[PDB]
Amino acid sequence: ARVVAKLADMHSPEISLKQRLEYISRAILSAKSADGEFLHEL
Amino acid sequence: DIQGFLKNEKDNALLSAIEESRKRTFVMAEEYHRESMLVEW
Amino acid sequence: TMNILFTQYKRLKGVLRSQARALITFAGMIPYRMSGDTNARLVQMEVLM
Amino acid sequence: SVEESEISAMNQMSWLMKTATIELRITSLNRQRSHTQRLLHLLLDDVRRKILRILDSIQFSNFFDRSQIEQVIANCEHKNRRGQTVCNVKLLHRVLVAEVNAAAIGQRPLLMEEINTILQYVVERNKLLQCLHAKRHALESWRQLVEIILTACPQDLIPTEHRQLIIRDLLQDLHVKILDDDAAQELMPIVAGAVFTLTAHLSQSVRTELGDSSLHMILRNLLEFILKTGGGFQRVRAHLYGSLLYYLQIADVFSKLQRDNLSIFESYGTALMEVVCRDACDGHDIGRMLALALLDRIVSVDRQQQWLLYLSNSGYLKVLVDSLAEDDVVLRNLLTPQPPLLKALYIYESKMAFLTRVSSQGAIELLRSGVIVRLAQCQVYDMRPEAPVERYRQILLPALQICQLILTSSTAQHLQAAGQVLQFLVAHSDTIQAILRSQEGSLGSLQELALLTGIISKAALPGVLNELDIDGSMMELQGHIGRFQRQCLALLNRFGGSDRLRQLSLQDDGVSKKDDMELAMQQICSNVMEYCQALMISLGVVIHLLKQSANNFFTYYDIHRQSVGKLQNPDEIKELCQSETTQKYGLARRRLVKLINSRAKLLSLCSYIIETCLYILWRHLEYYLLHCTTQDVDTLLREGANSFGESLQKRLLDIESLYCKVRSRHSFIQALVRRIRGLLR
Amino acid sequence: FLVAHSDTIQAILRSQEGSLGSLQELALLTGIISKAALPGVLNELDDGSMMELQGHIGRFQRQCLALLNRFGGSDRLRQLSLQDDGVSKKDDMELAMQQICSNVMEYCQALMISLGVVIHLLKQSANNFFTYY
Repeated sequence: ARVVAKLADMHSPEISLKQRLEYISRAILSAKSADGEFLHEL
Repeated sequence: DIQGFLKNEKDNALLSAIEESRKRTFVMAEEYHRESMLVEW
Repeated sequence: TMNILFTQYKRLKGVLRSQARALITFAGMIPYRMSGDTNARLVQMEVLM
Repeated sequence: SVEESEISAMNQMSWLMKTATIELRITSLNRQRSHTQRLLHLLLDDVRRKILRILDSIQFSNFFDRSQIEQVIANCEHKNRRGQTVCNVKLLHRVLVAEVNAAAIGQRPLLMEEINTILQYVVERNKLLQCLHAKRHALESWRQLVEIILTACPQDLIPTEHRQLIIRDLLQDLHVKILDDDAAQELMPIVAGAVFTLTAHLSQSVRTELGDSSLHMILRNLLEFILKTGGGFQRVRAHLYGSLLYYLQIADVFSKLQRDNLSIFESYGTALMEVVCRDACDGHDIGRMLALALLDRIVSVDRQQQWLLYLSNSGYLKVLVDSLAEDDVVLRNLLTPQPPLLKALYIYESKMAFLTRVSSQGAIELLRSGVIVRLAQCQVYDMRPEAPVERYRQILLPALQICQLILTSSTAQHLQAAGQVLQFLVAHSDTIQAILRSQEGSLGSLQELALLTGIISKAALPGVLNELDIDGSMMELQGHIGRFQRQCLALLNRFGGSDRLRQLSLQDDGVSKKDDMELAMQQICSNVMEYCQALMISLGVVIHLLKQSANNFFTYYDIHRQSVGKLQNPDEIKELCQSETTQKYGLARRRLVKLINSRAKLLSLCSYIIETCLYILWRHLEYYLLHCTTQDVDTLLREGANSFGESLQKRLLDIESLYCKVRSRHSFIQALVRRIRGLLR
Repeated sequence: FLVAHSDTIQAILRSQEGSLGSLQELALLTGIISKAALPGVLNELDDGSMMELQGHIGRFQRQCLALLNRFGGSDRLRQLSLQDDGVSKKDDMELAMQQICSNVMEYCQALMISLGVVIHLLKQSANNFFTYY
């Protein structure tokens, strides 16, 4: 989860908004799979 | 720990308030069971 | 729906990807707490492709 | 006040406080007044009150790559002695000078100047922290100062109105401070406890009297805080949550405030709902409890079912059902001889509590959630221990109370309610069967047989087992229903015969628990009795029932009228409290009305039960001596004129004349006895 | 017949009294239930009736197996110790509990044709075995 989270947040030209949001999705999904904070942030 | 003393105190006080609500709930429950019985009567 | 599309990539094995992506992203944006084991099966199958 | 040496003057005042603090502790622990009194007067003699000024001075307001130097300032950071995370300026100078010594020749001065900039940076960061720990200890002080200053002094020293005005002004200023956008995040938890403490104080204060603007502004504050809280500081959450629970329990004047408060809590709209829900499903254990409580409370206090609407549409109830499966894991744990976390209990409690506190529209939704159905899957409840017994009870008990509240609030034809409960019982065939075979007259096993019989009563009506054959399961299910009604009958011969004289006897080898247990035995009868009253829809049992009933009926009319006299009018006060001056008098009032109502319930209960035994006997005798083909009816009419002696008739008519004319416009009893004698002659 | 004695037989295995009588009672009831509650009959019985019959046999064999836990365990010394606060009766009860075990045993023995109790039983068995020999 945290891995993909950083992956999405990363300022980088090789990541378009789409793949970002798709990540953040996969994130919340792996999340429901402290962590409550991570959720609140996301 | 004078501070820690206050700490043990307040922690007990919390547990108290919670259980108190638990009681009041059980109580209204029984009262409903009663008004129920009276309805049945 | 995802179980079906999964079986689709299964038979094709034994677009589907982008469709599955649309489904998972839907699951994410959805302003309603789906159940837990729901999310579990969703993420797991989305991976297994 | 040292504008030039902030950190020092701070730490000084801090230690001076701590000393004065241990001093106040001791000086109270023995005695002294005039010094406490003078300091008090100078604190409050109107010129801002002194403690106000004291608090008021403490100001709550406060070449190289960027990320590389930032990581450098983060690696040489160290928590200063008062906890501030200060950037070690000298070690940073050392590291920067070394790396500076490590195109580079002409660039040396640029490197050194950027190093000096990083140095001023680390130094400002240190000094910043130092200021942070300084203000931190400063507020911790002013806090604990108040903590004692209100916590241990006999409230005599302060006129109550002053206490209210001051605790108020304190909440006002502290909220003003915690709310400003520049609030150092770490400073949050401190004021938190402060509020909690200060709050309960004002609570007793105003209650002891028994500006609403102030209580309203207060709740508004504490909410706005709870919102301003990030989703990480679950601590500050649980704190604010408990604080609100109190700020509510502080409250027809009561109904007027209740309305106004409901209106306030609404004005926050769905937000605070979303927060509380989030924590409720997700927070830390302390927050979990305190919240689930707060939810049960708000739900009891709200008519339009709005929060119910949100909780249901937002899917929260499903999160709860999952919580039920989880708590099942927890009890499965405690099944072993060493429970890891007793807390798991208190959780399962607060959860089932918020459940029970959730009227009609809710109950529709809840049964619609199949909550029962989930409970039916549970295998733990089948682990009734063969204190361990006190535990297995404390588990099964709230579960049965749940299933019974279900069969109650679910209208009498949500047949799935029954059938599922019947499945619950059938699952525990051996278990509930034993709980029925229970001979130990312990109050516990008593209450267990009580609820078990109450359920089996409301449930084992034949009308279901025919709608469940939609066969082997229909046969087994109706068989269990039959065995249930069988034991539900046979319990009358135990609790409602002359054998009861044995049960109150062997345990004599305490005033409230008595009226309680009397309500208990009376309800236990009543339950088996209604069970049969449906079921037909040795008779000597029913006769002796009416008999012993009428016996306790005069017993109770008497005991209760005597208690009525007692209520209308040291050892007497001690026993007037031992069941539950001024407050012992309140406790006596309480236990009085309690026993009184318990008795009146026993009275209406015997009276209904009497109408019942009378009706059942009337119909049974009609059948037995009017339409039963044949020696039983001859012996029958004989023993019927034999046992229904004019002694019984006169006692019953005297009873009706005694109490019925105060409660029932109908001499139903007189007509029933007349028809009985008429069927006897 | 047993099913007709449903409440009765259930309490009968459900006895918590070490009354020699109650001992022989559960004993013979269990010898029956062992020779008796075989799956071989619940099949030739067929219908909701046959379901009921298998279910009663199920509660029966289940309790009969549980009986080893009370009669052959470390709890034995407990139920023998609570009675001392008599020789012939002891030879009797020893033969008896031997029979009770061997009975539930043969029950399982056909049934195949917590294991820790099988272990503890092997233990007491061997130890007695020497005491006997």
